[PDB]
Amino acid sequence: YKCFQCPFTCNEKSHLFNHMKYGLCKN
Ligand SMILES: [Zn+2]
Repeated sequence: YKCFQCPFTCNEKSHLFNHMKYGLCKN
């Protein structure tokens, strides 16, 4: 997916959520 919080992308949203919820990059 796509993440503006920090240059990050993944195979699917489920990972974006995890990436957003993991606190790796908060906005
Ligand atoms: Zn991000």
